[PDB]
Formats: sequence, C-alpha cells, structure tokens
Amino acid sequence: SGFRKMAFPSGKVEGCMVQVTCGTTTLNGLWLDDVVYCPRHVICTSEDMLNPNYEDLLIRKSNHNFLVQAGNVQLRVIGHSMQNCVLKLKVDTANPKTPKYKFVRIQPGQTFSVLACYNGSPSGVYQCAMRPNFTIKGSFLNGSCGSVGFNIDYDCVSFCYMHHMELPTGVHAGTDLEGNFYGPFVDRQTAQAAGTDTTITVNVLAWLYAAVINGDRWFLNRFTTTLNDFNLVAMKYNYEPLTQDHVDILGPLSAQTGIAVLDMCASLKELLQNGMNGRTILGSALLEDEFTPFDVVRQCSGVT
Amino acid sequence: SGFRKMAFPSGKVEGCMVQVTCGTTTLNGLWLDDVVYCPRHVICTSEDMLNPNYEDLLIRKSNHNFLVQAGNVQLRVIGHSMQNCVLKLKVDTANPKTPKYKFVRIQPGQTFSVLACYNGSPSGVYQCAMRPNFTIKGSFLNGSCGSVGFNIDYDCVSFCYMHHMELPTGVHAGTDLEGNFYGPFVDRQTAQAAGTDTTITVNVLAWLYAAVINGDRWFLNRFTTTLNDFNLVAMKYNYEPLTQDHVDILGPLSAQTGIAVLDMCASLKELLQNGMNGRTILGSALLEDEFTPFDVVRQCSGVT
Ligand SMILES: Cc1cc(CN(C)C(=O)NC2CC2)no1
Ligand SMILES: Cc1cc(CN(C)C(=O)NC2CC2)no1
Repeated sequence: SGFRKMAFPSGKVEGCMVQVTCGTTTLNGLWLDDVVYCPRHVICTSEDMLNPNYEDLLIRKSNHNFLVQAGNVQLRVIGHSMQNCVLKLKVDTANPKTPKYKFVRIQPGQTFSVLACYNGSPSGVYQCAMRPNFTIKGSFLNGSCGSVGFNIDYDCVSFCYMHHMELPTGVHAGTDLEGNFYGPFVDRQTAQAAGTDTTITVNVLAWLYAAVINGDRWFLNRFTTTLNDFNLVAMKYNYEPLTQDHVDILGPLSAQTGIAVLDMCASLKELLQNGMNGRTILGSALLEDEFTPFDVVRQCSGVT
Repeated sequence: SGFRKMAFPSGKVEGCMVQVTCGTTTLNGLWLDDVVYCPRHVICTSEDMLNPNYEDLLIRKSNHNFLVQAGNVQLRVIGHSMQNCVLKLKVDTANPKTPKYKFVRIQPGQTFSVLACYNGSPSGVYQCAMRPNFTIKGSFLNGSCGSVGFNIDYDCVSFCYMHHMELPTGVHAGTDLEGNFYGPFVDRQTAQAAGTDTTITVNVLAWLYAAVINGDRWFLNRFTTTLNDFNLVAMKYNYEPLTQDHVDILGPLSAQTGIAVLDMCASLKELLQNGMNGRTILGSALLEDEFTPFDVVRQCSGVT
C-alpha cells in the first residue's frame, strides 16, 4: 500500500551521461552506441543565444572543438552533424553500457523520468509530465542542458526528452532525441510564453483510482455523469476534455475497483465544484495529474 | 529554476539488489562485498508472522535453504547469521558492483531515497522522510521486503533503511542495516499503531526558502516571531518544536535569501493560522516537509 511519485530506476541512463564542452559552454550529452547526442546550444555563447544562426555558428566548429568526457576519460570525436535542435557527435568508441533503447516522441499528458545532470554527472531523478502546453515543470539549473527524460519497459529505455531551456516563467522546454522541440518553442533567448497549463483529466482520474485502491475513499460520491456533462465542468476548470479513448484506457482501473469511469468523473466533478474542504487524497491537497493510467497500474501491480 | 521531489540516482544501489528465497518466501536482499543483507522475515510463513520465534525458526535453516539470485545467476551461501532483525548471508563472491558505502542510522526528519524492488529487480525510485513517529510513507507491495533507503555523498552510498513491513494503517516500518527497527516496531503481524505523525518544521522552513529562491514569494509577510512564540503555534498544529540547532542549520538559506529564519517562522505561523486560501507553493496546496535544509541547498546548487 501507499502511492508515491515514482521515477524509473536511473542506472541504465546514468551509464549514458557524458560531459560535452564547446569553447566555454559545458553541458550534458547522451552516449548511445558511438553517438553522443546534445543540444545544439553547446555551440552558443550566452550572447549568441539572443539570435543564433546555428548553421553559421557550426561552420566555425570542427570535431576537435567538441570535448566529450565520459567519467574522467576523453572520447575522440570523428564526426558531427546537426539534426533539428540536437548535435550528433560520432565518437570512435561504442558506449559499452548502452542499454536497449528507442527514441519516442510522447504526447501531452505522458509522464517520464528525468535524470538531472551537471558536467555529465547525475544529480537526481524525478518524475515529470509533458504538460498540455508542451512545457514540463522540471528542476534544472545552468549546466543541466542535455539532461534526458525516459521511460523503461523492462530492459528497454525509451528516450523521450532532452532538456534545452527555461522560459522566463521558469517552466522548461526541450526536444525529442531527433531534436524536435515539444510545442512551439525555439532554442533562442527570446519572448516565449507558454499557453494554458490545463489539468490532464485522464491522469487525475487514474490517481483517484490509485487513491481508492490505497484506501483513500472519502471523495467517492453517490453521483454519475456523462462525458458531455463532465466536459462542460472540465472546460470551466481548465481540465483537458475527456474522450472515449481516455474512458477505454481507464477500463482496467474501473474493473479492479468496480467504480465505473463516469462515476469517478462525477466524484471529480464534485471535487472541482466543492474543493477538498481542507482534506487530502494520497497526501495531496490538490488533484495530482502526473500519473498516467499506465503508471497507476504499474505502481499498484509492482512491475520491474 | 523549479523545485522537484528528487531522489538520488539509483544506479549504485540497483547494482546491489538480489532475490532471496527461503522455502516459499521470496523478497529482496542487499549484496555488499560478500554479504547479502535481508529481513529475517525471509524465514517465516505468513502463519509464522503472527508470533514468530526467529531463533527457533532459524535452527531449521541451513546455508543451502537460502536461495540468493543476482540477475539470473545463483550465489553460493557459505554462512548465515542473524543480527537484530536482519540476516547476513555470507556468499562466496564479492559483489563486483559494490559501491563505496556506509551504514547510517538516521534521525526523524531526515530524508532518503527508496529503490522499490520485487524479486531482486528494481521497479522505481522515490524520496521519503523518516517521520517523527519513525514510520515512513512508502509505496510497497508484497515482495518489496528488503528494498533499501539510502543517501549518496558524491560516490559513497549511505544505507539508512531496509523495508520490513506495513502497519494496518498502510504506513511502513523498517530497520537500519544493523537490523534495528526505527521506532518501537517489531517484525510480527500484531497490533502496532503509529504515534502522532507531526510535521517536520525545519523541513517546511527549508522548503519555504526553496520557494522564495524559485520565485514563489506570495506568503512572505511583514511579521517576525521568536522561537518560543512560534513553538506555541507549532505545538497547536502538531508541528515539531523548532530548536536553535534547526535555526543554525537554516543559516545558509537565510543568508542566500536575506530572510531571517524567525521572519520565515512568522510567515509559516500565518500560513498555519490562515491556510493557503486556495493558493499553491511550488505546486503544492499543503506545506511540504520531506525536504531537509541540506536537500534544498543540494537541489538549488546542482550537487552531483
Ligand atoms: C536555469 C536553467 C538552465 C537550463 C538549461 N540551460 C539553458 C543551460 O543549462 N545553459 C548552460 C549550459 C549553458 N534550464 O534551466
Ligand atoms: C503490502 C506490503 C508488504 C510489505 C513488505 N512485506 C511484509 C512483504 O513484502 N512480504 C512478502 C515477502 C513476504 N510492505 O507493504
């Protein structure tokens, strides 16, 4: 029993983190096979970041200008290319700790673990969601650039995020491992404002199911609703619309608890309209939206 | 910027987890050098757990009755002993992934990371505190027994907790790595009720400092207080008494922010008396107490 904001064990990713330095800029790289992936930011001065022309800045850079250090051993760079907003540095040594891996582009509302790194060295691990406005709410200081987000399916690491930057509002933006930003963000130090950070409704519902499974039941009410009625209330409270696809995804939690998804929606509707009245659910005074239905099943079933 | 509930990178501990089976009971062991540490519970049936005599149960057990598997390779048990509530199984192979390590007994209010494991396999990592009633609020299913809690200082893992059991209230109790329970708990399936789960005041203050550093400042007020005045309010709200030792520990955060500790106490006093009025601090609607002053400095400074 008990329900925690749980990250994947980070060991497989720790084995992939390196330091990348270009001139005076140091950040983190991801070493998979004989390729180090890092933000193309590695080539900018902070001056450059106001209006960088990355193709033009990159002409001035040779293989030997990219210093890649794995622990306290230097890797030899034998090639480099820009793919979207990442650099791929070809090194002469395959990472011997390369796990089975994939590159995946996640959807908003999907959760993942972040291994926060500085100078190629892991500092901590925490669990994030891709927000509906394609930001994440991370913990990243200067030097954390190139830290990665990931899911693990048994022995396969799915890399979904690389950290590039902090918006003036102190929320975070980054890319998939093909170098494509999530959302409309660019790797330039300019006016970039996030859209509405809506609540990930299907995740809140999943977490309410987790609460019931773990004995927190006070919020269960005598009502039901419909998707259309619930969605009118969702819209008013800046919750994402709930679709039949979300209802289908919550089916196994519905089955395990015997609470119909639309009944849990009606409980959630009352919590939105009435508030918590100073009560807590799984030690929270707000409705948690950074657990997916898959996360709740995993943590409630003990998957390794 | 941003502030997350962050665990230590788990790789160094992942390398130490094994499966221990005795008869029909499987749980997790910690493999350091040529010793596997596991809950003495490994020898009980669930029937046994109602009133176990561990010395008597252990007479019936030989080295060959303890099955230790590291990945899919069996370790040879060449000796076994009971130390308090843990078994030490001597194996014929030193763990080649043994990190630098210490065994430490933490105080209430100290935080640590838990690597939740099942069948010797890591499932997740999350951050815990030793509660003032010597419980922890974990996420542990059947089979999670022997999962460990730890801190890391650069390259040295300090092991502070091993998971033994769940109280009927769904909170958790365990031992240090010498096999001594935190608090008054015993490894028997009996009436064990936790005392008052008070709030770790010095940790709340640390987290309010983290909030100020990260731009959440709305709760800063025009008041100050004294330790004695604050403590009258703390007692009323089931907060731990704040000592001058806690004030001293918060000194560096005081210095960094320029908010006197007693001023932050007065802000906290107003939050206790007035509530949050539906506002959040670092994305929380309650006062978080599972960050130590050391945690806040570490996460705010980017220590690896
Ligand atoms: C603060 C903060 C920084 C970041 C990522 N970033 C832009 C950097 O690390 N820049 C340094 C490496 C040249 N995210 O939040
Ligand atoms: C639920 C729950 C279980 C636990 C730890 N424990 C008692 C076990 O794993 N018992 C199984 C191994 C024989 N903590 O919470």
